[PDB]
Amino acid sequence: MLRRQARERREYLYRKAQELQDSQLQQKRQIIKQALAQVDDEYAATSGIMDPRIIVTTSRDPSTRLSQFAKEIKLLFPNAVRLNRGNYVMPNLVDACKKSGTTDLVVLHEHRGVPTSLTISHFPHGPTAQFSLHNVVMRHDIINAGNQSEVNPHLIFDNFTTALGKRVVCILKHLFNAGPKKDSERVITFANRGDFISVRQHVYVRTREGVEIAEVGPRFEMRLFELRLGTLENKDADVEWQLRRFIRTANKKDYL
Amino acid sequence: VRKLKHHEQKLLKKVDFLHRDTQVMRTYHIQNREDYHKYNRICGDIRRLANKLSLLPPTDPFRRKHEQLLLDKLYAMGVLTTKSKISDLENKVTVSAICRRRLPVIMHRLKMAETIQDAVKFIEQGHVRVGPNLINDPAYLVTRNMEDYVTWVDNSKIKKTLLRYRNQIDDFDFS
Amino acid sequence: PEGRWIVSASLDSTIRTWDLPTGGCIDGIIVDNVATNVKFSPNGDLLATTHVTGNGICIWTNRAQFKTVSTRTIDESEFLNDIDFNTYTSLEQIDKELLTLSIGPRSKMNTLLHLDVIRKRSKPKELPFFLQLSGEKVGDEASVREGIHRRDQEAQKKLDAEEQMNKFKVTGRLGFESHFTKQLREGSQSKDYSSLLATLINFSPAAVDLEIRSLNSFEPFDEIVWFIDALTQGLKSNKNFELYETFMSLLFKAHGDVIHANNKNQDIASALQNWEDVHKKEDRLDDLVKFCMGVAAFVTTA
Amino acid sequence: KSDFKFSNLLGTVYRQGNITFSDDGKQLLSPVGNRVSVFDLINNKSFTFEYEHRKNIAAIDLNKQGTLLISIDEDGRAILVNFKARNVLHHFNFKEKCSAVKFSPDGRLFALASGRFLQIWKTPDVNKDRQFAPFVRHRVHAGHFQDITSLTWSQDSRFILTTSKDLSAKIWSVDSEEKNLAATTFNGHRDYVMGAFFSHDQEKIYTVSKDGAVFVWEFTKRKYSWRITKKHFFYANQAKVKCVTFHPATRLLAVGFTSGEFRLYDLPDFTLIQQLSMGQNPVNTVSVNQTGEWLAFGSSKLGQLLVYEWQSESYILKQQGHFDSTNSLAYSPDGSRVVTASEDGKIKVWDITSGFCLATFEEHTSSVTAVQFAKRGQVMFSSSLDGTVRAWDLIRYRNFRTFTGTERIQFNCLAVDPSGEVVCAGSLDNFDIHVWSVQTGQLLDALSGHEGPVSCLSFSQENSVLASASWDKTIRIWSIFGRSQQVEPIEVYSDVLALSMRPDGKEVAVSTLKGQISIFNIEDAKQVGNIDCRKDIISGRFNQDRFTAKNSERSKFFTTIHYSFDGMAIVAGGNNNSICLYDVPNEVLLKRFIVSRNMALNGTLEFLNSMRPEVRVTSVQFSPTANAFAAASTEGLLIYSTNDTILFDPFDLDVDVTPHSTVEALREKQFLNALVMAFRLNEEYLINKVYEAIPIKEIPLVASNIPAIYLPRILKFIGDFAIESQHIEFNLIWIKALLSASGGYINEHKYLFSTAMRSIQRFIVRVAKEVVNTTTDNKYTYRFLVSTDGSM
Amino acid sequence: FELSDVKSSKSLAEIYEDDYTALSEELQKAHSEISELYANLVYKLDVLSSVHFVPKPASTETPTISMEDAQPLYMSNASSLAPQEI
Amino acid sequence: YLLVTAGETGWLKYHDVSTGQLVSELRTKAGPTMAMAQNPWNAVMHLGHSNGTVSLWSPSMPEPLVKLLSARGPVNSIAIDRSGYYMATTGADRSMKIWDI
Repeated sequence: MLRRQARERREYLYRKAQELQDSQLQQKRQIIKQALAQVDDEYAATSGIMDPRIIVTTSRDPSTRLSQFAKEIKLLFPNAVRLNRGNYVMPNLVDACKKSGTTDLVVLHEHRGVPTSLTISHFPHGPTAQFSLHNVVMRHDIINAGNQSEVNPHLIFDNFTTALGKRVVCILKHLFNAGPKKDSERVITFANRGDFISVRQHVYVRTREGVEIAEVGPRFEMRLFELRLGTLENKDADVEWQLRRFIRTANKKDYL
Repeated sequence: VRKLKHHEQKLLKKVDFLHRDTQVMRTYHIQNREDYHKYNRICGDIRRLANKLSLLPPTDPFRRKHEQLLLDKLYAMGVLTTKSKISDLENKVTVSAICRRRLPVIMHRLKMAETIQDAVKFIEQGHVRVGPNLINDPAYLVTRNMEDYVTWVDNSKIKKTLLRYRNQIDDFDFS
Repeated sequence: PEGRWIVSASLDSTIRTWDLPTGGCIDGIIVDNVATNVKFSPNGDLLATTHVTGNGICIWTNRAQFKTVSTRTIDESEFLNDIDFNTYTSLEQIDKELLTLSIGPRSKMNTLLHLDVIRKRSKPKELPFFLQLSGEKVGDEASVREGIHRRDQEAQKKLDAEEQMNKFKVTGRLGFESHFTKQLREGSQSKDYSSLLATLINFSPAAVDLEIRSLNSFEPFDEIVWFIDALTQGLKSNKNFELYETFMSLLFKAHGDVIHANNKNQDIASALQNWEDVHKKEDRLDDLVKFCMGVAAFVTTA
Repeated sequence: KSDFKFSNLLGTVYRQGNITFSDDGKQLLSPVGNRVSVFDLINNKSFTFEYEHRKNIAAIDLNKQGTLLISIDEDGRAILVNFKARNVLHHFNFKEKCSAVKFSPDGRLFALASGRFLQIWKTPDVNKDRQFAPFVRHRVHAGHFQDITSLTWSQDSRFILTTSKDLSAKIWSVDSEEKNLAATTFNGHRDYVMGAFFSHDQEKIYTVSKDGAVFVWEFTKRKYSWRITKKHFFYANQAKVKCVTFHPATRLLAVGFTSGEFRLYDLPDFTLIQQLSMGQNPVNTVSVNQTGEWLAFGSSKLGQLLVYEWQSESYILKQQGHFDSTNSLAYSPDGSRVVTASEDGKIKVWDITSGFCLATFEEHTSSVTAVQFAKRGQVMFSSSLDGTVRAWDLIRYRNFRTFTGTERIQFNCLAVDPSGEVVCAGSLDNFDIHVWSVQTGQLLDALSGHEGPVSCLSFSQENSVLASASWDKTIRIWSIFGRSQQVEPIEVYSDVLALSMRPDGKEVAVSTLKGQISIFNIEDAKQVGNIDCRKDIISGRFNQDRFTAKNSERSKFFTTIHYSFDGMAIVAGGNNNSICLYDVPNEVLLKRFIVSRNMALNGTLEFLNSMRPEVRVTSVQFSPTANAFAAASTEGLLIYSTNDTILFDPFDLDVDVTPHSTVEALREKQFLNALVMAFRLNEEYLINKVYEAIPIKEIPLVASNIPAIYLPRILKFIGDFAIESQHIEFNLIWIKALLSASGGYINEHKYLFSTAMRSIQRFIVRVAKEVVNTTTDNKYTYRFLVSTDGSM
Repeated sequence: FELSDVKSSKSLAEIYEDDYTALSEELQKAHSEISELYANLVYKLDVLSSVHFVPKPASTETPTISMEDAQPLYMSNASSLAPQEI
Repeated sequence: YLLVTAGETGWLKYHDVSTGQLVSELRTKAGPTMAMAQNPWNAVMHLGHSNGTVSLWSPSMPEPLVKLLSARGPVNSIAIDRSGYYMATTGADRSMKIWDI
């Protein structure tokens, strides 16, 4: 089985290299496409066929505020289960998740009660995105307001342009649930404003004239800063994209 | 027959009734000229079947379903490792690809035996197995899942000296 | 090795064989040398004995293996036949009140019921110089716009049957009256159809269906009345009850329309009345089967 | 209990060589690769002979008086057996490869076409005691130039026609004087000669060629000798005559070509009575009944056998064995049907009572790997390497739903819910148990949790839980119903590869790769205990080996387990040459059978005398009648049974319990006492005698007075006697009386009367319900035909 | 479809007799040829990659008998049809 | 350098062994060729059929050059002098013929 995982990660590396070369070939062929006149590989194998399942888990010995926030993310997603890592090593954690059969993992990290990091991993040797999440506001932080409606939610993505934006929107799209209802009530919005994407839950009713939304759920701006090829057990897998901080144009470059 | 000289050579330049076959027999240690002929004839059947399935009209549900059936079968066989093209079926299938899917090449690839003929000799003596049961013939194109589960047979002296060099013998499993 | 006999050799120069069920010596042999050892082969065929003189080991065979053996205590005699051969055939019929089925296979009834569909499913599988085309096939759309072989196949089938009839031309002189109808007519004369029941049970199923379908159905209905009389007598006789009722079902299959049209004739009505008398007597098997199936299912479930 | 005789072989109706009829014609003897099968055609039964051979049978002949059978393999080894006792009388060794055998119609002597010689031997006696050396040569003729390809006797035992590939037909005689009369040859012929037959008056000699020509010789005049009187010709494109047989008394010629066409002619007029094709494969042998009405056509390519009645054009039988190997087995919940599955996809359904092929199904493409039933006689599920799993009815014989995954992944093992609502299949390339629901059709779930492929699945059928055993060296007990979805992982020492659960549903036996069969208690997930198996396995040596058959771990384990229906025994069969029957509570083997002695199959010999078809047992199961177990192996489905009951197994005997005392109790009219004595003695003839002896009006008293110790045995006995007993009224009175007397006892010990109730309701459903069905049908048809108004 | 600019190998009487007399016969024969070739290929591959002995599959007018029958031979077709589907 | 291969289906194949090539392939209409010998001075082939006739063949033309009714039944054997003048045939009806070729 270890030989199985080694062989499959080697084939996955080759497939990602082939997809990169063919995407450069498509960028070459696009110039011809305007003279005469699609999803990723893993999310293509399981695009709309199977519905995903996620495990949202704490970092380690978490505070009550972080556990409340993990419960909040579990309530945001559909088909989520909350997991309290205590004395789970990371290899045994991802091994148990692979063995159980789980579409993805979301592990959280905080600082003195304030969440600051969130790493998502797709499990059949899929990619891991590490986001830094800053401006957290929880439902627990707001008020006793009821409960999340938990219906299969609609999705909204604003201002995702480059290939990095396509990667991120595909990752988050397939974290969500596939094939929602037309009159599905709650909509999750992913706004992009200069590398600081922001998410909000919103319920909406169509009035006698227009729409009227109520803001609920969590409220936080996250920002990607790593996208590794292998799963998060490795810490030696190749990096597909890495946020550069000590470069000259660091305070001006967007999507970098 | 006698390395006939110049003038008799020009008179009888075609009489010899007595080298890719011996080439692959040297480099990847195949058994037989007839073994190479078998693999090459098999690739010939694949080529002829490809030409006939192209001759069938391309907008045919029967043609496309039989084509993808053959593609998935050959991928399960593992002689090729991609799925997306048909030009890889008309060109990428080689005698070298099937002879590398052969068993002792897989053992040398998984670094079990250091040399190909040593892999052959271990298969003769009966020190390997594939899943539940053991294998005695070298001409054995191992499938994908079964090369994933190939290993030594238990309680064999080679596995004993493996675990002895690693100093991790465990005679409760009579390793 | 079957554990039914003990063979004991003893210093009175004897070898005895005891049957253990009856606890008695069934065989006794007086040998010259005292047999100091006796064993059986693990397969029950050889008996290996060693004596006090003779460097070999005598071997003996087993007529009990190749035959039956009378079990009578004859030890002192030297020096219920079902019991003595320890085999027991079953009785044919226990009592006249008891139902019985046919001595034979259990597929005969289903074969007799469904032999015709067996035929239908077991049959095997397999130019003029002056052409005559029509106004659409040739370009005659005027005749189209003012447009104004099954019998050949029927005649062809007549020709193939004629080919079969002229093909078979055996001139062997055969009897006029067949054996079945002769025995039936004799049974009707004797007012007892026991021999007819005998040959009916002993018939082959294809012969049964061919004869039953090729009964004669005229205005006096003599043959059909005799057949129903025979089946009533048989159901009173209470043997091969399955076969007699499947015979009557086959009769209603073949000659149903004729007997239905000529219903209410007094002779056929009285014959069917006797039939219904015996059948109404017979319904207790339906009763017992329903009870036993119900209780058995209830016990194995709850 | 612990004894099992080799009773039957299913599949491969005909394998190689001569097929013969009997004298009475009620039996057809057919060669299977090692043994000889007797198909009884009047009473619809099958039988197989218990003696094996050394190699494949090449020739067979039965004596005219129905007493002796000679069977010659490929090397002169000839076993000569008796019928009416079914034992091997002798076995001789004719050293040269014998071509054919025939018994003279006097029976005193038998001819033997061997090599190019013709040998003629006398036959030993049967009523004579077994002698040491009973064989004696009578004559050897050597007048051919090539091999004798056919043999025929005359109607009197005086003349023998040998037909040989020297284009020759030779008349020899058995006597010197008649040799001087006619030691005559017959030349002037085309490619080969395939038969030579005397006419009924024996003035005419027909010869049938391989080219397609029949020459009618006749002893006529031009001081005159054997003119070719007439020539008839068949006409086929390329089809050559491969088998001929001529029944003289009804002048029937039956020929079988190489294109599957067989033709029936009447010979002297040479008319074509009929012409039918059996397939695309050559018809290999033809036999005729004595009465000429029945014909037997064996084709050895697919192993198909036809028995025809050309009079009424009726197929008495048309079976065809499996081609490759019976890959899987499944009994019926009652035991009447046994379904099998090949490496080809042809799923067959055999009947047991008449050992025949009721049905087949060709809807799979590749090898069917497992076949199971439900706890109902309706459905049968089958899973193949195709990437699918289909669901068959056995009342309408049709698919319902071909369940699959999404990526067309190859299913090995199968399991069904006891109620019949959930179908689980375990692949090998995915190690996820897929679970479909039956009535909806779409898959419920993909149970994940193994690492490495699922090796076996099953459902314990009371709690309705499922064990999944896999090459992660684990068992995993899932409970999937009722909001929980919970898992119990048990580890073992090695790779597991077979599983079975108790009929009570408390324990699981798992046969692993080391050769130990462990047995676990489910509710504790603990180990009740294991039985070793690495010693008592008789592995075979291979002819292409480089090691010994002792230090080889080629087949040192058991890849198939099944329980008993008492939960007390275990059959184990693997790739080896042995079938082991263990007993669980004492943890020790009860029996070991050797599957086949055949040097042609690979894994048979232990040490060779100084690719090829290996022998291996695919799957073993018991019978729900608990008197038999079946083994699907590479030759076929062998069936071992205990219907012999030749064994004095008593039960709590005393000094006064004799059969004479039992009959004395019958005269004493102490019927309960006589029945208890008979069940103490446990001798089935005596039990039948007393059981039919006691009368009706005391059956309820006796059934109320039968003790609880003897209740399960009298239940099983009445069941297995009422199946083949014509006293259905008596048996139903007995069953009703026993159920009236003791029903609560059976409700409280339902597990103990399992096989008893199985067999009894099998009897009622199978033979009683059809009878009352026909009774009801006739009653209502009479009511209709008399009650309503007539026509016209 | 596509026309043929070659000379028609049949006369008017032959083409009108043809019109006077599976989608296409050549297509069906192509299906037979490719099916037998694929059967031979899968046989060769199972010979190579299998563990146990596998035989050759098969070999590739008149009244014919079908030996294997996918019904118990005494079950009528109307009786096999369900009462819902009729 | 020519390898004659008379067989059973009724057939005769001249196969050159130097170039390695089937030079001639003739079908024998009569039947399975029971006997065969070569005339060495002429280097032609003599077959002996099931009819009782010998037949003289060459790798050029697809008919026999000559046919001789020698005996009845099949011809068991034939032999030819080194000079290529006399033939001796034996046939299964207890017959022997001494021919001048």
